[PDB]
Amino acid sequence: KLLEQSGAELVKPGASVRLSCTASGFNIKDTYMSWVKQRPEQGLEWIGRIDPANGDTKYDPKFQGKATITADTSSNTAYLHLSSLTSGDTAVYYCSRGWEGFAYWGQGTLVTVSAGGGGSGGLVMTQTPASLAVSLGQRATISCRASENVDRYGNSFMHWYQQKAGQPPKLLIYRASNLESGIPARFSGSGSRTDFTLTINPVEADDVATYFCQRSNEVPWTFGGGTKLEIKRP
Amino acid sequence: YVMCTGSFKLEKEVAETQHGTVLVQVKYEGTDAPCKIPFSTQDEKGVTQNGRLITANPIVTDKEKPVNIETEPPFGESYIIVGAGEKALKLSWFK
Repeated sequence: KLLEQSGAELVKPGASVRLSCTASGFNIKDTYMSWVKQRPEQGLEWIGRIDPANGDTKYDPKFQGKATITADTSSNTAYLHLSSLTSGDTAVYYCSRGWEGFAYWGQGTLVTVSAGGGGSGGLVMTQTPASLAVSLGQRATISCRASENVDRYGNSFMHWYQQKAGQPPKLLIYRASNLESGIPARFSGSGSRTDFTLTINPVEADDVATYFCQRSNEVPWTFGGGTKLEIKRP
Repeated sequence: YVMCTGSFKLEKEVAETQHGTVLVQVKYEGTDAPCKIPFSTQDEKGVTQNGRLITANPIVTDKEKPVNIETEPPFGESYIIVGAGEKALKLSWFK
């Protein structure tokens, strides 16, 4: 793992917290570093990204007044700063690297906001179906529709991830149809502009996971709501 | 060095310079580094346009580390191709 995150945090409501993400083997200066929130048993939420070469930061509007991202190229570390903590901030936070899909993920940092009063809270990606009960050996299809065009330089910036229980997500497909190195050929992607599909054919037992699409041509780099793929239970 | 046989990704947005060129930051996915980066530029019709590469002999040193490539696109519609094969990264550009 080339991205190492700081330890679990137990923080009081209304206080602040800083998380760190340290890279090894490559310079963070030469990449886009993102932070992603995942509330317990919920979907991935892109918080924002920093370009450490120039310090440029972009955030999802939902996180304005909650999250701040910084980076230190000298120590090869990116940081996430959360303000006025509330129960809604209890989540696993991941740092990630990449533009054409996040191929590198940190192990995640659990932030638990303790009981008590205090704090404050502060493009549409339609992923269907929310739940998919599969017959092993069948063709499984997951769709993602964006409210805006996801193309840039004549390429569709649509990516697909697989996430298994208690693990960080893994990049499967990038640039709508390109298979990530080491991913089996049963995974394929198709689509352009606003409509996309992930196909798993034939679906195998080790494909039980939650799948997410994501766009990245323009900010915010929004994730789809997710598809929990399970073997049918008759 | 041998020509890179693998795929390339964009690490960051293509950046326009103040001298009519673009900077393309590429990430290598193959396992044959150190290797020479295949690079070519085409017009709207798809005909190869020569001498548009500014960066002399672009090479991948470590696959984990991206490579900066400067190219001068022609006026109007063009295509910047990074890597070998039919599945190579092809960028549509307008100057």
